[PDB]
Amino acid sequence: SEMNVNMKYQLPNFTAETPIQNVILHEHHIFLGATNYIYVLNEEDLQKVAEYKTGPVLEHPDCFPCQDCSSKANLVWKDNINMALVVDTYYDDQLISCGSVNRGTCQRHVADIQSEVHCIFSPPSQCPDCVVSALGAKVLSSVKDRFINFFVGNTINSSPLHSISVRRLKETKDGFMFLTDQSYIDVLPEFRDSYPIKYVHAFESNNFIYFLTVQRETLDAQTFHTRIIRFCSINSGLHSYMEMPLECILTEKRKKKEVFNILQAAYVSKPGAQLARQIGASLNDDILFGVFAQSKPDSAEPMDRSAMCAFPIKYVNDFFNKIVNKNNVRCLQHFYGPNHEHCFNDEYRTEFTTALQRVDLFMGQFSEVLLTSISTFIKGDLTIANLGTSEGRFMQVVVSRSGPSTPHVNFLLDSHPVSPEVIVEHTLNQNGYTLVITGKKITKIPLNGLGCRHFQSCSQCLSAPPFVQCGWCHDKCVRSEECLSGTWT
Amino acid sequence: SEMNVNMKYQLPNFTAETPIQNVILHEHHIFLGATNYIYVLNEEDLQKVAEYKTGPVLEHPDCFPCQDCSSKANLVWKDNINMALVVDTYYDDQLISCGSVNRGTCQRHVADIQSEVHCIFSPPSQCPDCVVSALGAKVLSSVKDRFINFFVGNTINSSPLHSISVRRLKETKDGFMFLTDQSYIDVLPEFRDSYPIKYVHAFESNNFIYFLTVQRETLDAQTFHTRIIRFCSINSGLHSYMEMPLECILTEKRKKKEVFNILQAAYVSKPGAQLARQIGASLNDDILFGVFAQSKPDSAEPMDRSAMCAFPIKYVNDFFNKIVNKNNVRCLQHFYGPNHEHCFNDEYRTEFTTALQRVDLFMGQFSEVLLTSISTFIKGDLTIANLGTSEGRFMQVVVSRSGPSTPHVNFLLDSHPVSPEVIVEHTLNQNGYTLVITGKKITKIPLNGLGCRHFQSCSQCLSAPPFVQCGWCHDKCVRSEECLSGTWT
Amino acid sequence: NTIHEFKKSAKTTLIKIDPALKIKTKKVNTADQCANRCTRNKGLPFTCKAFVFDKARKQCLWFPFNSMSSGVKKEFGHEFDLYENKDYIRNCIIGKGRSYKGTVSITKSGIKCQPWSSMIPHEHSFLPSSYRGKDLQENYCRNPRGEEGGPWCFTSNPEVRYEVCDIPQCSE
Amino acid sequence: NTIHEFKKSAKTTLIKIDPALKIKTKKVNTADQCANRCTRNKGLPFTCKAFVFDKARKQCLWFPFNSMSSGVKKEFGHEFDLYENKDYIRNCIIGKGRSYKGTVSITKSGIKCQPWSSMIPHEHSFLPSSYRGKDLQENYCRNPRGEEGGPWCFTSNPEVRYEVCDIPQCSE
Repeated sequence: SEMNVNMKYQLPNFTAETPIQNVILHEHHIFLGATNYIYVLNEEDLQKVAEYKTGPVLEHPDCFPCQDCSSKANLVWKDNINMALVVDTYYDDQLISCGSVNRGTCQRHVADIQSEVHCIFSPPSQCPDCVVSALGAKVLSSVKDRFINFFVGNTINSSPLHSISVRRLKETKDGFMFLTDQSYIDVLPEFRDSYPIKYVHAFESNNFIYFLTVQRETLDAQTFHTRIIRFCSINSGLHSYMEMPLECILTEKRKKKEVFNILQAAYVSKPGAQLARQIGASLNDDILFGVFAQSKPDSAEPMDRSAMCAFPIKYVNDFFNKIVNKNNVRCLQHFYGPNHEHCFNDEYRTEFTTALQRVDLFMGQFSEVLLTSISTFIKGDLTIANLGTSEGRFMQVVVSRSGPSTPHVNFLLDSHPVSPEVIVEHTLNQNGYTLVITGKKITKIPLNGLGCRHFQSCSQCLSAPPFVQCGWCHDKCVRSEECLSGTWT
Repeated sequence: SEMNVNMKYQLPNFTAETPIQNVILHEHHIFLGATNYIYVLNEEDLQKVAEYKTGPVLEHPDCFPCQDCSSKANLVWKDNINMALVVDTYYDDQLISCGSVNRGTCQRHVADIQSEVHCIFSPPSQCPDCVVSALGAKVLSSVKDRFINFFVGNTINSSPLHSISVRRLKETKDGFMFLTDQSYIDVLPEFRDSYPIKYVHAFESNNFIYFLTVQRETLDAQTFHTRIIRFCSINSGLHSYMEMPLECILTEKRKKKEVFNILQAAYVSKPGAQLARQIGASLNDDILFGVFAQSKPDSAEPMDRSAMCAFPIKYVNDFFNKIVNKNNVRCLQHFYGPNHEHCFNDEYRTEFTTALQRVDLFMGQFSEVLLTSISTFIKGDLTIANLGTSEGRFMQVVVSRSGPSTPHVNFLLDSHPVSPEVIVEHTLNQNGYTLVITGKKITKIPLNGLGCRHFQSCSQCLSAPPFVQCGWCHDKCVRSEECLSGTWT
Repeated sequence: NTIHEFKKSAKTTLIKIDPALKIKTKKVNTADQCANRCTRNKGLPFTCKAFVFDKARKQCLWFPFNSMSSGVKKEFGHEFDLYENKDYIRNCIIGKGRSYKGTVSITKSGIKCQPWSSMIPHEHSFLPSSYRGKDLQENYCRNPRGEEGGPWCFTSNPEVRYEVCDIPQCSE
Repeated sequence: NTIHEFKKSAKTTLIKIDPALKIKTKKVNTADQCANRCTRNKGLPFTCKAFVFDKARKQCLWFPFNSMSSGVKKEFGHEFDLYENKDYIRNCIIGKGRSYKGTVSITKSGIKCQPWSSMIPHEHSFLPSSYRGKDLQENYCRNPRGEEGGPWCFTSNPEVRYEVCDIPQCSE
């Protein structure tokens, strides 16, 4: 009557044996980091080609990380999870992975990608190559001044780690040297126990580094908060370091107010021309797209009420610059401490109060379900997003402020919740595909459509965007060529 | 019940045998010019002292004016009326009279004033000592540059006369020399028959000569008009010669409109402080006070509906200067003629259209009776006028915009209409007297009051101004000293 | 330079009879800065609706109120100059404009109205000192007589003494 | 320099549908002289209530009318700039101000209102291209929703998104 809610379509599909930590696209090869394993696949058909295992390692404190200790009859066998995956292309096309099992001992490998292994250790009071945290971290690298620069947010259990730091790899490719002490920022030991910090996304736009974090609204506030962090990109350290809170809220416009504090995931892109005006942003402009969840009272747990909303990068930059009163700017609580000497007054680190708000783009369409992963692309004028689900359902929606558009593509993928990590590829002629994680199975999904037969009313079929060029065959929504006679509306 | 309208009071009174053309005050002597006679009286008691007759002269064209022709057995005996009287004091205190009987042959006399006679003839195409007209003229003289300058408006029957001219007496005291041709202005012979001109008053203020005239609203307009004429005081001639119409009209203020075109008489003075503000004029400022009558349709006849209204001299000067649009200024019709060469463009003479209006000061108190003579004076703050009547009644009114004040003095003088010519004298201690003409009888009237017994109600007596300090003796308005007991309100 | 726009009562100030009202007082050089500040509510925590400038103290007093707000007392003071907001002066007429006090000062035909207190061209019975109830000031069209025509002014045109001004009535 | 006071509709002009209306047209350099002339009706035989300036012809068109006068057609023209009289803009609200269009552009507390078309700080559904019926322009407090509160604006204050502006109601 309305829509055949779930219909099962078989697509190019790869299944793994362990959950996937990471997915990367580079040069006709698909690089997946799964628990204990490093899979490499053909982009075309999801045929697995080669893999490098990192099986559950033995652990003994006496044994140093890089040199293997198979001679340890006395001690544990512990599983290895890849914290992060990176691909280097400015130098030889190679892959650098880091896992938590070896206290962030990254290893790099220079078709098969398991050709070689290089254990990144540079042997001392502080550890400059204990890179990634174990319980929580985010990594992103980009070529900076011909050296790939690595941005690493870190979570600590209070059990040498820094909350956030930037390190650079020596041309010898052996380890990382912290240029400055302000290249890292640390939480005080007293508060290291409390005030948990988690990272969700990182990227760069317009010569600035942005991280996205969720952590307590204030020290000893017993309440959580979503903030963005921006700072310049200088190899020496974090100089123009600033953060501010973010809020996504929908309410009646003139004067039903609900707020979604907790962020889940995000994606950076360029807009569609129709919506570029819908938000008063230039078509060239880059925009962040965020998916947020509300919290249970004083909890990091996300209830199943989710939303998304967009952010012009210029808008956030301006809010950094001038739009907020200079009085509300406060000291960085968890760095300097409330009883700070410099509080009463390159060098300074700043903390902001009055959060930038944006309204819901789906007017509360998902105040009933929880949302996990996001991806953005354009089709002519139009812009379309591919959403993720806590349940695991997948769907695609034409994003536009001009009314809410029904999901032109919708079904239920595997049992696992949709993982946040996605990679969308656009090839010429507006054909492309999404690479999406669900537990230990990848899925590659076409952009142009997934079978127009999912429609259950003539009006329903009429809402399908013209890029599908699929219509109503007088009793059911199938396209013109498969409409025998011309009675195809 | 209300007021004993007429009560007959006997005052210092002089009676003459012929109508009085002129009345003059100078140096404790009262100079009256009557038909055929020149009376001189004591100022104190109206006791006639001496007189010089000018009896009805014989007329023969062959006989020149000045030399008497008692040898004329062939010819008429015609009455002599003094056109004007003037008193000279800058030179020896002497009296210069002019009558119409001798074609304006003025004669001057250097207690008695008949001491000497000097016939003013200076023997030629134009007559420079045919001074005054016969049927109508106005004369006023003032010491200008140590020579008494004579301003003479003239009426002509179209039967050497000029409409207006200024002449000066030679130190020899023999005749007058016209310095310039523009010292006179003439009506064209074609229109000399029509377009009658009459003069009512002349004076000077602030280095400017003002005449007041009544004459046709325009050439061949078959309608009359009141205008003032102003020009500089230069012995050479009439240079800054201009005229403009005057109108006195009362109507409801916001948006009963009746207009009194015809002027009758006027008086120049300074105001009272209370009314100085009532008109927005400084106390020092000089003000003209005009009495006007309406006309019968296309007539010089005044109907018995009269009014008065005041004019700040600065106001008229400003209207001359700037307040009127330069477009409405028109050529002098009766001088240059409509078909004038200089019309399409010291030297020029000007004529104005949009009349200056002033509202009635008595809000139509006399839309039933006709008014003849006027005089103005002050009593402390207050200002008071002494009116004249076509019937001959006399009255005095406290002039003020703050409501209409009832006539504190009123009665009926002799049968003759009140003549326009008056002389008020103010002596210290606010005692003074008016010298007023009625036919052939003069009357001298005190300023302070004329018998408080003319009141017929307690309210009526209360309106009497305090300068009288006369009140209500509990049954009738008599002052305190003649109120036996203290029951005097 | 909106100071010219706001309406000026010279030698006049206001005192609040209600405690709740808050006045923003600050010394400056000229009333020009008072006008600029009240114009955009510079540092003003309220809806600035008038201000009194004192030359002796050279001090602005800003108000979320003005004369027509209830509970305000008019005080004659030579050192005080009161200024009211035109945009807080109702510029449409209620009835015959009997209470209207806006600054439209041109005839319906489009002629410049003459000053009330002045008598050139036309003298008249209506004067500010005499008529203090209606509070005409220089040229603002009024109907102190409450004439049907509405607020009128005596035209500066010599030819025409008077004319009713043109206001848009609050015709709901 | 009252030109700043009058309300400007850019790229806009008016055409009279009624024959009786008379337009005073004259070429000058800038609309500044148009504004000065219409301000005091310089040589204007009528009650100047608007004027359209044309840059191409550099010509003023003065009108005893404006947009809100009946029988007038709104025309988009890039070379035409329409200017309306504030003193001919009713500055008190009829009901909920549903038709009010005056230029009071400050919150009731006294804060500067943000531009409608702009989205900083706050994005919103209400846009001029979308909402052409109510005809908000830059910052003039409006109630296109007809909210009870009356005309409101989205505050430029980051902390507070929106606030209802303060107007004196035409409370007879």
